[PDB]
Amino acid sequence: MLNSNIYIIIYGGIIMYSIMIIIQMFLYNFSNKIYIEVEINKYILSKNNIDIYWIICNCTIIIIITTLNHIINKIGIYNMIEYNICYWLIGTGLGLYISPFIVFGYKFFVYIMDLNNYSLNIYHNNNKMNDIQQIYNGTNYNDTMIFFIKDINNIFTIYRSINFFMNWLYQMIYYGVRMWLVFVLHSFSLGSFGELITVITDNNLIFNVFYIGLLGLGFI
Amino acid sequence: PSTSPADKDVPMSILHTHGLSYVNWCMSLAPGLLVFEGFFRARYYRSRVPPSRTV
Amino acid sequence: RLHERRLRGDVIDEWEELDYHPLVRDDTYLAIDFGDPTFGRYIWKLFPHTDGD
Amino acid sequence: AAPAEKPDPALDATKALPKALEEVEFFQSYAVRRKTGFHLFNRATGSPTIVGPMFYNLYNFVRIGRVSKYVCWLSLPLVFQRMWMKNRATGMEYDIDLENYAPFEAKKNPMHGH
Amino acid sequence: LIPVSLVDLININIIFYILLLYTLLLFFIPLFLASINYTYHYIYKYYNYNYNFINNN
Amino acid sequence: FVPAWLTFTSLNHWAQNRRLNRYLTQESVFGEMARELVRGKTADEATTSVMARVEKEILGVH
Amino acid sequence: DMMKVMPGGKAFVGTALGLALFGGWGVEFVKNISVMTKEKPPIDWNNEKLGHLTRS
Amino acid sequence: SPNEHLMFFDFSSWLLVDFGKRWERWVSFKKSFLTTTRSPYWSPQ
Amino acid sequence: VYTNWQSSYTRLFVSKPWMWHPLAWMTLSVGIWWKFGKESLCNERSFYIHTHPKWAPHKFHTVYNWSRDPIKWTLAEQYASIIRNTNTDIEAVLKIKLPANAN
Amino acid sequence: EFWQMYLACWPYRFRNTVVEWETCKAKVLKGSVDLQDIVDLLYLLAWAYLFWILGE
Amino acid sequence: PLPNAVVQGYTSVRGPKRPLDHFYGRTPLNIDTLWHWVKFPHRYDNLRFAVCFWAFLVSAHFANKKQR
Amino acid sequence: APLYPVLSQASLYKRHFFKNIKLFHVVFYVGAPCVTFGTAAWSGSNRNSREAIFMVIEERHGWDNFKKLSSHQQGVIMQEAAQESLLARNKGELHLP
Amino acid sequence: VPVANFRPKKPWDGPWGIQISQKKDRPFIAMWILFPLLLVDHLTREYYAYWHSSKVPVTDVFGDF
Ligand SMILES: CCCCCCCCCCCCCCCC(=O)OC[C@H](COP(=O)(O)O)OC(=O)CCCCCCCCCCCCCCC
Ligand SMILES: CCCCCCCCCCCCO[C@@H]1O[C@H](CO)[C@@H](O[C@H]2O[C@H](CO)[C@@H](O)[C@H](O)[C@H]2O)[C@H](O)[C@H]1O
Ligand SMILES: CCCCCCCCCCCCO[C@@H]1O[C@H](CO)[C@@H](O[C@H]2O[C@H](CO)[C@@H](O)[C@H](O)[C@H]2O)[C@H](O)[C@H]1O
Ligand SMILES: CCCCCCCCCCCCO[C@@H]1O[C@H](CO)[C@@H](O[C@H]2O[C@H](CO)[C@@H](O)[C@H](O)[C@H]2O)[C@H](O)[C@H]1O
Ligand SMILES: COCCOCCOCCOc1ccc(C(C)(C)CC(C)(C)C)cc1
Ligand SMILES: COCCOCCOCCOc1ccc(C(C)(C)CC(C)(C)C)cc1
Ligand SMILES: COCCOCCOCCOc1ccc(C(C)(C)CC(C)(C)C)cc1
Ligand SMILES: COCCOCCOCCOc1ccc(C(C)(C)CC(C)(C)C)cc1
Repeated sequence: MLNSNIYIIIYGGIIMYSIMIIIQMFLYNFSNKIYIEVEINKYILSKNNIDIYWIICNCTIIIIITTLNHIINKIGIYNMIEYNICYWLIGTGLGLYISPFIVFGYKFFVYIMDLNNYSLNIYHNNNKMNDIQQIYNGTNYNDTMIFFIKDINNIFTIYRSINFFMNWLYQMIYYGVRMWLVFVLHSFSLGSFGELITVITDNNLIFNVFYIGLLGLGFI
Repeated sequence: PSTSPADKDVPMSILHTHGLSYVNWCMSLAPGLLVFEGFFRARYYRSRVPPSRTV
Repeated sequence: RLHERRLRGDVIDEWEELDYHPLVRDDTYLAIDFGDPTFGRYIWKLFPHTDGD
Repeated sequence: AAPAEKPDPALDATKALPKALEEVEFFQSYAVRRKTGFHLFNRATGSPTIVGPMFYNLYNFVRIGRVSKYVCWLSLPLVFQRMWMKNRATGMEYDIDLENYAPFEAKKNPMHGH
Repeated sequence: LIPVSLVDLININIIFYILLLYTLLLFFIPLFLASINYTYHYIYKYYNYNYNFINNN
Repeated sequence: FVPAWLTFTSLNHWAQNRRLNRYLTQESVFGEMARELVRGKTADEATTSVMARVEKEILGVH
Repeated sequence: DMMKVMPGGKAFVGTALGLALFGGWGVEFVKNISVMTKEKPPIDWNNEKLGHLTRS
Repeated sequence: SPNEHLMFFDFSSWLLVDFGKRWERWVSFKKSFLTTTRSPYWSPQ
Repeated sequence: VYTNWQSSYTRLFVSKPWMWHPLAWMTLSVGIWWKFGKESLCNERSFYIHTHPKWAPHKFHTVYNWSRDPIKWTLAEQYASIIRNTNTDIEAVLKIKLPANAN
Repeated sequence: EFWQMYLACWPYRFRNTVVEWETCKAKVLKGSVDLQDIVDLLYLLAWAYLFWILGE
Repeated sequence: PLPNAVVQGYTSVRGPKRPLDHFYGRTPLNIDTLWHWVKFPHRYDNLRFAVCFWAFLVSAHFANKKQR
Repeated sequence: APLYPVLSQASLYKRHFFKNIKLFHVVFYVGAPCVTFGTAAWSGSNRNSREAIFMVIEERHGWDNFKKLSSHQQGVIMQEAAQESLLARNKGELHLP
Repeated sequence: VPVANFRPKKPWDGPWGIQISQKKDRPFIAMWILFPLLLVDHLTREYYAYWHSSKVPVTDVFGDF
């Protein structure tokens, strides 16, 4: 039929693996709480501290939990989840990205919409003509015949308001990609060296022996 | 509608497994659990000392 | 009255014991509602003889 | 702007390395062993090995486990399974026709895609 | 390599993982907040109003 | 807000009414579909009834 | 321009109004910079013959 | 293989969703809700 | 003593932005999939990219078997079920002759 | 020493087969079956299933 | 590497921890205190030998009959 | 005269078994069966050898014909395929891409 | 005359403390039931596609097919 628009999703093991990540949070009980307390009180002082703190704590502990589940509890998704880029961008990076905009979104929004009224910032602005320029003309700068290109100006000014919120996104993406590359490449390199060693020893059974030890190599 | 084909139903036997290497088994991190279970159990249950008499 | 039970060897839950401290039970429940599990500087400001302790 | 905060000792770093060394010392305390029944094959020079004298500690901790010391060995027969199957496969006789018609993971097979 | 894939960039399965995870988080927040601090015990025990009386004589 | 809300909603409602009235008097495929729906027919039945005409008159069925 | 800097959300109003009116055309203009130089085919102007159908 | 360890083959099935049919039924539910409630045009519903 | 912790989840959610954070996260992830991943991957017209070895390596645990084509026969069974539920004529599509937008 | 005790233990095992069987029958009929008995019977059934496969 | 607050577990003040309950007059019940109730199987070992023999034999009998 | 639903001693004794867990008591006790019977050691080896086995079979013999044979000859061909794949004569005896 | 700042409990005073404890230890109880269920979900699982598979398991969510 014509009206039938069909979509195919690929579904796997999600429910029981996501339940235990949360059930473990009662065991960990936010052991990272003191570190993030210290850092948040280093970096900001406001009434809305606890909010951002809680966010980071949740995010961080989940990461930690997954990492340990990726190291120890090896089943299904827990192995891939740190080797996947979607987890590192959307499962760790997006929450940390939107956390300050969810805690201090009022102030940031007001700031951003005020910066669209672009103007030169003067320290100790005891000037009088500055006020008349800012009110009558809208800006300190000369805005004569900029309406002629307003179609671009608006959108450009929008970027001009968020340009100083953009490196946060860049750093989030960069460090997510960094963690993904680190995990993937190191796992692959280690496994590759192991496989080469097994090829050397399988063809020479004088060496196909627990030559370092059953627990020594594993412990190391 | 929903389906459950017979292609997924195949024979199974542990005899046909290739297996693992000594290196891959060491990378499975079982030898680490083997030690650190006892390590953490010892730390927890040895932190709490009982009363005693010095002889 | 609760300590009478504790002396008999009875185990009292952490929250069952708090109900026998009702004025602290209320302020503790509100601190939970606010969601700030931190502590220590409030004691050091209200009781400055504990500062640094 | 000019708050004049005194130094907080909790923000210092004078306990992490001591605590880690305390943990490592607790680990190494379980390496203490009696002279009776002691044997360790040294190197040909006569000098000790690295992993050798740090097996007693690991197995003294395995002694204290409850579940791993009876489970984590059940993946070890699989190692010998591979050791045996690899040698079986090193010299297995196969049909030339099937190997030329259906080579396993060979390149440039259009039925695979490349 | 397998994890190098655009299919795994916007994988709906991991999005379901995140969804279920944080819905369960939200469900269990009121149990994470259920830790007791002993600060109001201290305030009750140690806050002592001045109990001295006034005596003009 | 109440006068503004009523103005907005009523103007858009009357705009949609005008749109339907204009479609019904339109000698086209969409006019026929709108007419068939205003009778009180189901969407699927009206789609089939109009496509039976589209295949014959418009597309020139084999 | 003088309403933009007023208080009471008028900065948001001015920005959103400029967007809704002209910033959409600006987005289209930016999209069209890499289209002016490109070889495009003739526009298949509608013959305005398909769609007419007598009522019944 | 190492790449075999970097793979997630814990899939269970393919969920097939006719978004056209689902959209049609959603619109039908909206119409039924607005008719049963006898809601006017100025309503937020 | 009244607390939204024990008596109202709604007022607790409203009073804590760190409870809004996961919900916004969820909404944003689903919007990302809707805008970018939905039509490019999950639609039937865009589902064969999972057979690509470069952009979807070993999505079937192996290289895709094109002689077998599981996608084709799965989806064909499903389309056949649709056709039987709708009672559409298979050969009715072949009787169509579309015109051209002349001139 | 182990060989001597392995030999000497065979009469004990063959004698206590019947004893353990009778006690199990009595506990199952009487219903006086406890946790340790259940665990021992599960271990028994596991080994029996293994030896069933082996006999197959 | 890490501040002293994270190591000692508190930023300013060390909070008291509620001690563990004991339940006087009975054994502790924990994940590690279960061997008091469940020892290794020791009651039906000789019956295990007998049943293993009979299981092997009966399985071999019916399997051989089926195969033949 | 407690006005609340006083909980018996035995009920607390039983709940203490559930809430007196430590982190390692979960981590290691659940990681040992998991690491042994998981995607690393046993389940992974089994389920990933099966893929190569049936690839080899369907390429060389066919899945339908394989289904028609006996369980014994099925296992024989499966073992031959497992050996062919473990060897990896075409990859230079290396399980890498 | 009674003592001040004291009253009987009310419905909006919430549950007692023992009830909050009973609420807290429910995850800890379900842990023992869910971790074995996790291991069973992984161990009793079968892959969904092979090189020979002409079909793949499909799950019509809303029965539209
Ligand atoms: C030639 C064959 C290999 C060599 C000879 C046979 C192996 C001999 C070694 C001993 C037997 C090994 C068994 C191998 C089975 C296998 O393949 O293991 C893999 C299989 C799954 O493989 P498939 O999914 O492919 O069928 O899983 C199982 O067998 C299920 C075992 C259940 C284990 C539960 C252990 C619980 C321990 C208590 C912990 C309590 C803590 C809480 C957690 C709930
Ligand atoms: C070395 C190179 C540079 C990198 C340095 C950073 C490495 C960080 C990784 C090691 C992390 C160890 O993390 C360790 O977690 C435990 C949780 O049990 C914390 O433990 C802390 O919290 C617990 C409760 O949660 C308190 O009861 C305890 O008193 C306190 O020590 C440790 O303070 C921290 O040190
Ligand atoms: C301070 C040290 C500085 C030097 C750094 C050296 C790099 C160390 C990298 C550690 C990270 C490697 O990460 C680790 O990779 C190995 C190898 O694949 C994975 O190991 C897993 O896959 C391999 C691949 O064959 C299997 O054989 C193995 O049985 C399984 O456990 C581990 O699950 C993962 O945790
Ligand atoms: C649990 C995770 C998933 C949660 C998903 C919830 C998403 C909710 C947002 C729904 C968005 C509504 O967005 C709406 O989508 C439908 C398809 O469904 C589009 O509909 C479009 O495509 C459909 C079929 O594909 C056509 O039949 C229809 O005529 C056309 O308009 C609408 O134009 C759009 O407005
Ligand atoms: C070079 O690396 C130096 C980094 O130092 C890391 C320091 O962190 C040490 C963390 O290890 C622990 C773990 C537990 C504990 C205690 C004993 C306090 C745990 C507790 C609260 C259960 C008793 C102390 C230290
Ligand atoms: C959580 O942090 C704990 C991690 O600590 C791990 C430490 O691992 C190193 C232990 O390995 C050794 C090394 C040396 C030794 C002994 C060989 C100290 C030297 C000896 C016995 C000859 C004096 C024993 C064990
Ligand atoms: C006295 O009774 C003791 C337990 O007896 C239980 C009998 O259970 C019947 C099991 O049936 C089978 C038969 C064969 C198999 C196969 C061939 C699949 C097992 C295999 C692959 C390990 C050889 C599995 C189960
Ligand atoms: C170099 O370091 C290697 C050691 O790392 C081993 C990783 O172990 C994983 C988690 O192990 C635990 C387990 C329990 C704990 C404690 C005992 C502190 C848990 C607690 C806080 C509940 C008592 C800490 C770490």
